[PDB]
Amino acid sequence: RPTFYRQELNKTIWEVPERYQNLSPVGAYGSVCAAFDTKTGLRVAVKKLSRPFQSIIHAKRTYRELRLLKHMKHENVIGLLDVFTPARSLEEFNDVYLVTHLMGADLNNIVKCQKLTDDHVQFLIYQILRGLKYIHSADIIHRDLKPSNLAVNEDCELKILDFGLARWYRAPEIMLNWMHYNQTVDIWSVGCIMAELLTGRTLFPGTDHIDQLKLILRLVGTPGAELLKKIESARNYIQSLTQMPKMNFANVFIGANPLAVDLLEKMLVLDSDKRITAAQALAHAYFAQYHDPDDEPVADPYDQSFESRDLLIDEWKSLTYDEVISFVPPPL
Ligand SMILES: O=C(NCCN1CCOCC1)c1ccc2c(c1)C(=O)c1ccc(Nc3cc(NC(=O)c4cccs4)c(F)cc3F)cc1CC2
Repeated sequence: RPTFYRQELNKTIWEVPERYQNLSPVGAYGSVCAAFDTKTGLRVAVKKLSRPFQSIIHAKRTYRELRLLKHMKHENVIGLLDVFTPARSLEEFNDVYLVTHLMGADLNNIVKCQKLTDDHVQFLIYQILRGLKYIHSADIIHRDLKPSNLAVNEDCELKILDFGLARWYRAPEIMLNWMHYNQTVDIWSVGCIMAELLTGRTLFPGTDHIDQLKLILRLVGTPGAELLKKIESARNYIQSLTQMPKMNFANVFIGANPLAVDLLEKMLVLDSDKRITAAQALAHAYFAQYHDPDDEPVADPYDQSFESRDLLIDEWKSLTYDEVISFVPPPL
């Protein structure tokens, strides 16, 4: 059992093994510190979960997070190097820390509001879709996919952060509080991101809920009256926006690769029943230089029966504890 040390960073106490040195904040469900692991010689990210067992929602989410990370192994999914707690025993177990490879940037820090070239975008969105294909094939959704959830390293290798745990990138169906969501809620988010990297600008930077909905409804293809039927007097305020003469969608992305523009139109569709999926997006002509089906895996079957249990904080806590105790680091 390692020796721990305490310190206060950004008004929160970090208690970590001595192997982790030079804790330095880098900005959910936790705060993250960059650090240097003296035992492996790797630069690392350490995530401190915020109040992991101080509500049922948190307890179950903490367990979900540990389960997901011990199950997934994928290039575009963050890989758990260590998980630890200061606690000497179960009755003492109140904090969880997860260690991964430091990536060193999120996607906002790469796109400092400048257009990216087409190859740079293909590679970035390719990897996001590859990651989603894997994640989706485990019956898991991100639900809040945005640039701050995408870690990117100096070689442009990308990792999807914080998937499976749960406004500019959010599918409209979600902000309309539909109940029946499918996995394409994340493809909507992909379109928003993708668009943003092509133009330098956020596609729908709404300052509030109504603005956001209007910026979307007026730019994006208007559905058939059928779909405005699947929805109070919101139908009227919505119908009033969607009935108005539109601008050509592709004209927003003038000069972009026309295959890029075509894939966007398949992604930014309101009718989630007609949004392209991850797997289909990967087979778009846009990704011809990158697509390889022998290297776009699906996930191992993943036991999520815990999702339909309803337990108390201490039960969720015990099960997480067993997962911390039995964690085995990857070799290297
Ligand atoms: O190195 C960075 N520096 C920022 C600024 N520096 C400040 C110090 O001085 C120099 C400049 C930096 C800036 C931004 C980011 C990272 C690093 C990063 O590698 C990084 C790494 C990991 C991470 N989250 C994280 C998620 C998870 N978990 C998950 O993603 C998942 C949970 C469930 C399913 S996936 C985890 F276990 C451990 C984690 F650390 C979050 C980030 C945040 C993005």
